[PDB]
Amino acid sequence: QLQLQESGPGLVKPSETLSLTCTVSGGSISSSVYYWSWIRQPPGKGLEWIGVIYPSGNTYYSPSLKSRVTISVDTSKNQFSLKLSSVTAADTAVYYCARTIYDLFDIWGQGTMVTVSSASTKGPSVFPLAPTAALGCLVKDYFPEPVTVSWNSGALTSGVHTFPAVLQSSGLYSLSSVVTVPSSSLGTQTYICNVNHKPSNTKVDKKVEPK
Amino acid sequence: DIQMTQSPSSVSASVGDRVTITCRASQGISSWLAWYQQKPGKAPKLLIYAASSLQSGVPSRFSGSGSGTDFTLTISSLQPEDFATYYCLQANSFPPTFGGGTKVEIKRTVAAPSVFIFPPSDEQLKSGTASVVCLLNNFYPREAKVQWKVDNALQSGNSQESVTEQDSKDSTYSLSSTLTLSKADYEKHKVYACEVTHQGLSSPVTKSFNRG
Amino acid sequence: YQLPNFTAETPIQNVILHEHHIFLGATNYIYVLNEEDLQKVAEYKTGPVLEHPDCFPCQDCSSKANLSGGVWKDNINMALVVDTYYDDQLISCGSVNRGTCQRHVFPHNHTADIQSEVHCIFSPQIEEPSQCPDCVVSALGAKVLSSVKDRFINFFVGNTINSSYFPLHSISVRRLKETKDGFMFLTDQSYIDVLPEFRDSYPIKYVHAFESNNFIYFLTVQRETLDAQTFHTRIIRFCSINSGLHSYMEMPLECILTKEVFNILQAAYVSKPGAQLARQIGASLNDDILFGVFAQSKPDSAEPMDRSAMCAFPIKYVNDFFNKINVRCLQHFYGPNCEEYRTEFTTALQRVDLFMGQFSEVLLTSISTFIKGDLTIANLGTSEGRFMQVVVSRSGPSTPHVNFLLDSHPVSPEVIVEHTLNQNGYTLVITGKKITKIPLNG
Repeated sequence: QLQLQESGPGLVKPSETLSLTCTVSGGSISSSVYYWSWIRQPPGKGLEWIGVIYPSGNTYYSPSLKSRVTISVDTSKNQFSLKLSSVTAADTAVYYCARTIYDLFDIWGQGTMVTVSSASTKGPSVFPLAPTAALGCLVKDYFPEPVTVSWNSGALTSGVHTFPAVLQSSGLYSLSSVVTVPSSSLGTQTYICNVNHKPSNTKVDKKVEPK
Repeated sequence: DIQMTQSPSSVSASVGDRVTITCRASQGISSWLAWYQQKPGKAPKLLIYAASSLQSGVPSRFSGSGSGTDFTLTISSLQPEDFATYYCLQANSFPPTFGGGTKVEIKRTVAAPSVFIFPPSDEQLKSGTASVVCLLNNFYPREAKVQWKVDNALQSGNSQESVTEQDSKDSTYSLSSTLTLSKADYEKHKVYACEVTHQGLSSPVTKSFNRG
Repeated sequence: YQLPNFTAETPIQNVILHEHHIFLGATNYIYVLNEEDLQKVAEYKTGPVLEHPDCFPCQDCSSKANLSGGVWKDNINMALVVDTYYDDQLISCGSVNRGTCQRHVFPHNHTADIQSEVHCIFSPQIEEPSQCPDCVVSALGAKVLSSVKDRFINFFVGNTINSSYFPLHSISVRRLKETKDGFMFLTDQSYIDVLPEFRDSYPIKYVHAFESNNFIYFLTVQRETLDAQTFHTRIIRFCSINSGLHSYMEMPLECILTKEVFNILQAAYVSKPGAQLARQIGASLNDDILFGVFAQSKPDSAEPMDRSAMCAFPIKYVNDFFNKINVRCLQHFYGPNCEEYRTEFTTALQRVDLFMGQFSEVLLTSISTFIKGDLTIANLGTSEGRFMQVVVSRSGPSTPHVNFLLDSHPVSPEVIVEHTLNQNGYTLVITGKKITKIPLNG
């Protein structure tokens, strides 16, 4: 079962051109049977198709975008890429790369958040939420999305609740991640929330402890 | 170019139920249809292709049918993991077109929330600003109501809320409120309190702390 | 003579009679004629079709974009089937578009409307895309038979195959889904194939297929053995059970003159006999009989040699000889070294020429049969375009009571024989790109 992973800028200016790349692994990009296509999802909206590239090398694009979209393949780097141009606030969306068999999508990347904004990149601040007994992390004042948060390097998954980020009147995102735990564990065991923000190359590890 | 009309847009049904979603097309698709399941903050996962072919990995309780214009997808026996947004895709004619989407929620027993309250960290108060967090934990239904009171005065446009998507096991929600003040504003007042009103609670639960 | 006729723009392959209309399956065209006078009513253009790498069959490729053409291809009609059961509809299968089929639905009060409702039978197979159930027909040579069992429609196909990996089956059964969108092979025993090893070395020509006595029968011309150059006629017979092919047994059909052996089946027809013939051959008035026109071969070839015979096989005697146990396992399915084993019978079932060498100097390329009182008559075509009708009787051959050049082009084995009230009707006979209506009794 091959895997797909998107990559490219979290943040792009208006009028500037967007560039992404989907890098294929566990299978050749060059096949007679399966081939590649891009799809995006505007935030809190449905899926909308962008374009395909067939094994012929022929390219087809949504008529909404045809003027600005370019899809290409790099057989040597087992990669394919999307270049969307004259980019506008309307293009702010999650961009999914997709394996395609008979024009249907069977395998999907995680997706990449691309935000169109003349606002500047900003890394988060991590504050501990100090304490069954609940504890957590406040991931405050960051831009743009997304930030991701894991507990004890992925070891703690049970009773964790990472909340959807809110946009503040700052124009900056704030997210909070709490974990439910037995009160008797507070004295004994140590708890580290691992925050990662790809657009600012910020990694933080915050120990949370009682009063 | 080929409109895909999905229905209903939202639906709620108990574990064990037979939930049933309908996609309607503006043209003869014939068979070029897939059904997708999207968990929240995840990639769509293929369930059905060719209107009625079940995907390799997928549970038999899923199935769809239809031909030409009208297609339907049925989960025969609903499960807490089957919480998702569901999409029909058309690929008979370019551009490919997805449906509006159908959100599927699970019905369950009234669960009252575990309420907690977090005073701002010194680490944060140094930076010049005070975030006060009220957490409601593992409850149903999602419709809740948090009210911030500082020195027993109600707060308006001060706080903002954020609520998780449904759990895949206990089909339960969790919510976080955040009251944001300047450091100077936070030091003016002593009594900080979030008052939770919810269907599972006898009468409104307050949770309060004293600054220091 | 002045007989009702229609010449087509393009050569005619298949023909079906339905609801007082003749439907011609021809290169790039389905024609719809009038039953009365062969008057052209409506035509459907099936080709020429653009084969493109980015196009998939039965998806509206118009919509994609400025498509730079691959190849244009002539859409030769390989099969034409009438279903009455799911809808009042006509299913045609072309050479082009992966051997995919398309179905034309008839509006209630208008029979001749082939253009109104036209659905394309294809569903994208993603799990195993190499296995295409909706890819029915081989452009080399194909024989489609359409049974109705347990409120579900089956398609028994016999495809001629040389090596072109991409993925059709030699003999197969697929169920048309009740949604009518596509086909599906139920089991892995729903088909039989020639091994990749012998696809080109061991070719198979599917002459005719028919259901009778709760069985399916396929008639075929193949090599006598994998190694041997000498060609052979065989009667394949398999059971219809368990939604699979069971009790599959090929055995050789022979026609001898008395030994002169007419070893290649040119055409065939399954019909009831006349009281005269029934009595002679040990048959009954209701019994199905396979009438078969054979021809002698050039040595080390499947080509006929302008020396024909004709001999009858009541299927009830075919089945009896079949139920007689000598035997080998099917050479071309396995390696060389009704109820699980695929079989090839050693001994040939043979029959004496019924014309007793009356046609030893002509190539018979067509056969119909109809009954007039006690006598059985046969509507023979010939490679020279010679038609003729002759009375059939084992006890003493007879001079053809009708006989004339219908055309210069060979008479096609594809034929119709309808009956009006009063027992007398007509035959439709194809010669190249021309079809003619001939009456039965002179």
